[PDB]
Amino acid sequence: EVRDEVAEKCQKLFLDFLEEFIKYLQLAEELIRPERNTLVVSFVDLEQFNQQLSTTIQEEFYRVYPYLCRALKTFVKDRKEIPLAKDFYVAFQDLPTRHKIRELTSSRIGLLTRISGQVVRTHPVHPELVSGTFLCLDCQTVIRDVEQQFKYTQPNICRNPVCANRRRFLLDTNKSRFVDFQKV
Amino acid sequence: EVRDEVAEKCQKLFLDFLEEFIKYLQLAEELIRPERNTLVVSFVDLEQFNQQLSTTIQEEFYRVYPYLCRALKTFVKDRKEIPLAKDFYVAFQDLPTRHKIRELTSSRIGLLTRISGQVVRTHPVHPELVSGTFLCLDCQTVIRDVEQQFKYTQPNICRNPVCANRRRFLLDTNKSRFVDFQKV
Amino acid sequence: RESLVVNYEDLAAREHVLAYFLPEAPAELLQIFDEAALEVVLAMYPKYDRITNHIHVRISHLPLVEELRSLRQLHLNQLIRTSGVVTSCTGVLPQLSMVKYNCNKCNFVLGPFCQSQNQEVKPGSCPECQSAGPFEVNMEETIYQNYQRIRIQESPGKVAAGRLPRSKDAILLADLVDSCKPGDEIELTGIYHNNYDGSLNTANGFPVFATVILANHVAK
Ligand SMILES: [Zn+2]
Ligand SMILES: [Zn+2]
Ligand SMILES: [Zn+2]
Repeated sequence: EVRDEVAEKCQKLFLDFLEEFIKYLQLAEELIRPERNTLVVSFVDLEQFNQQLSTTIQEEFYRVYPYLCRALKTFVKDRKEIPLAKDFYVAFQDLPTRHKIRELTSSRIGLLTRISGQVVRTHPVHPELVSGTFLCLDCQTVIRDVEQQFKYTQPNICRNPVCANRRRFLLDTNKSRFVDFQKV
Repeated sequence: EVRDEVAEKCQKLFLDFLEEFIKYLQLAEELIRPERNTLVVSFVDLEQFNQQLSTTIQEEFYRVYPYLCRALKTFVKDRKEIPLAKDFYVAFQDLPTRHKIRELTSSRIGLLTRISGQVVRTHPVHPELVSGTFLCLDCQTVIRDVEQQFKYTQPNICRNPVCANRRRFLLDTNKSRFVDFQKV
Repeated sequence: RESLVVNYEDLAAREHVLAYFLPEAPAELLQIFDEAALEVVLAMYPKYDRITNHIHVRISHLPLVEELRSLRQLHLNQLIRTSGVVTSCTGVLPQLSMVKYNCNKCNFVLGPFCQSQNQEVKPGSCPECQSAGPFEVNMEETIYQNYQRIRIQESPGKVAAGRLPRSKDAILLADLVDSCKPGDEIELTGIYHNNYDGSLNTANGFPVFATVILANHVAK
């Protein structure tokens, strides 16, 4: 398979940061409860620990963040016994810079930004799909772990070389993966 | 379920005959070899052991014989370790009466007869189906242990109440049951 | 009557494993308990085979569960208990149960099919003429059930300042119909459900699911 160098280095350095600079062990201790999923990490600690790592994460937030999630999962799994079904997420607070709403441009897509605003409306909470599992209606093959991103995406093609089905699938909600969701 | 009284009594009495009147234990000892499937039993021993049982078997040969096969299977299984895949059969030799070919009538269908004749032709040997296993092509249900009798018989109806399929099935030859066959 | 009431406290005191399994597997356990209650009752009296062929079991008391705000992904397909205020009712509706279908090529009557709450019943083929359809419902020989739908809103007195009350939908069946008036305050024991056709948003927008509560008891 093909691997990503930057993702691997970011994983290693973020594991080093979580293990060396410990408040985050104490927060992972709280992370056992079923109502907690997110770890909150101060960004000034990242700046002090490694300027290179901080710059890489800021310039590569979207690409790196899912791998930091896996590193956090491995950390909490090593420290405590938690079922593999649960997921975990990372958060950052103390950014030293601000950007106005109109200053947001297409060049900043995918990086980490901080803005200010006023709330006007909040929608109710709903569950959402993250990674789905589908069953092919022709050859009965099971396709697992299809990433949804930001739309209801079916598998690109049936994994059976002879079938080549791209239009008829069933969704098995029991095997699927969910996350809470709200719009503001 | 519904049971048959005569079949049960015949099973019990034939097990008694095999256990009490022992040549047949010595023959079951030979029955271990993979090239042997049939037990040969003398009918005069049946006549001496129980006239009632002999008369019942003669008047009910077709109905009783498969159950005598099961009794023989249980006997050999108790006496020795043989895989459940193998089948076993019963044979009879010393009938005291003969019937001419033209004397065979519709009243004798299903009973045990003995005739004389001259061989004219023999066909080659082939495998044959006994009990099949089928897969429904609509609802993918598996139907097992369908008796073939003397024709290629599909399942009467799909066992799923909602499906009700009677025309489209696949045959899985791997799970099926075979027996050797020759015509003369 | 057709309904029986059981307390979770006594059930836990007598048989702990059933009480432990109750919250995380409500439908099948309720079906088994209904079968057991029907067997016991029919043992007590033999005439109900003429009167009522089924008896429902309802849980009365429970450890109080969180309000409408806290219901999230963790509570899906579980047993919950809520309190709220009724705002609307749909009336009484005849839902299908044990449906008989008439074939449209011949006139054969297909046997009864149990109507599950998740998906519609689609018969495969006519057992005699082997046709694939179409089929219609035999109105005269079908059996019907009572169905009602309710919207529940948080009590305005318990809402913290600075946020708004939130609402959820519930469904009442059989003897539970018309047991509440709009504007009243009720408490329900129910099942937090997703597995019903049409819950997934597909036409446009994010993959968002809609949740529904299926109730089995009412406490004023
Ligand atoms: Zn396929
Ligand atoms: Zn079928
Ligand atoms: Zn028809």
